[PDB]
Amino acid sequence: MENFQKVEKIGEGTYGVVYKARNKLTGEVVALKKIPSTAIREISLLKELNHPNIVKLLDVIHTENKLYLVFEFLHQDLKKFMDASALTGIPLPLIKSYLFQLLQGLAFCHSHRVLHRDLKPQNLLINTEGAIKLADFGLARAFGVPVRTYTHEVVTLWYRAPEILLGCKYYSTAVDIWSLGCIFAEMVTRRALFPGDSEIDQLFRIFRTLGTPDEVVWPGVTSMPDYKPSFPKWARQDFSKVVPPLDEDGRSLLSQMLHYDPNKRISAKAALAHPFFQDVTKPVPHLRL
Ligand SMILES: NC(=O)c1ccc(C(=O)Nc2cc(C3CC3)[nH]n2)cc1
Repeated sequence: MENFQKVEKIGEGTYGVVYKARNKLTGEVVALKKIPSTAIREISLLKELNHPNIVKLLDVIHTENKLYLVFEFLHQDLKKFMDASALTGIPLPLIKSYLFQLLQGLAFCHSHRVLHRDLKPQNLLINTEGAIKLADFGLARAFGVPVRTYTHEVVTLWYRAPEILLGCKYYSTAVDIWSLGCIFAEMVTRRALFPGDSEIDQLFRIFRTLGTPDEVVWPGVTSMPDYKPSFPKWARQDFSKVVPPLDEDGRSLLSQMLHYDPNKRISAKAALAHPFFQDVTKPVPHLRL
């Protein structure tokens, strides 16, 4: 770590602090994340998982019981970009380009059987060129998803798939498609889709919009560990009310990304072929750094 000069603190992650820093040997500006043998091997497998829409893991440094991850640095995250674009909204062509690139990132990781498990706007990073990249891919399998961060901050439930909330222990790549669907809806409407503040509030917000799931829409739901027959039965809402002014192609794609049954939920690869992307382009965002 004597090879890095900290520039500034860029945030507090789930596992530890994130700094912007300079590598003295190469002159490289990086993001430094300050975090057991099983974690070392898993994190080392991530150094190989390279794609233009995945924040590059440059190095893993393990010294004096501390783990440091050295990543490619990007100048802004999607959460801050969405807040900065609150008054006007992010233009639809830019939302579509970001969704398309995020799906490419997911299709790549999922093809290598690597799940993210904790996608959220905070871990989507953007640059001046119009790229968007997924950060922290693979970290949840290495260290777990805790209730609170190292600073006691509450880990957000807003993008959590219903099978995780219902106690499925062996979840699939579909959990990342659900989280990305929630993010897509939030970019369009400028409001979080399901801003739960407890596990039951998160689940009941999903049920109030998509309908309480049953054996018809989700075979096996009633046998899930945390399912309770006493859950209230709410009716499903039309997407036309949920995500206006999203067009019919976008609403149909979103509906497939939010299917209750993870087996029915669209894959990233199939989502890339959706008619919503017929006119996709790569616009340049308005970024003042
Ligand atoms: N708006 C701003 O000043 C702003 C917001 C976010 C960032 C940011 O998190 N950057 C990062 C993080 C990373 C890898 C995952 C560790 N690479 N790059 C930097 C600057």
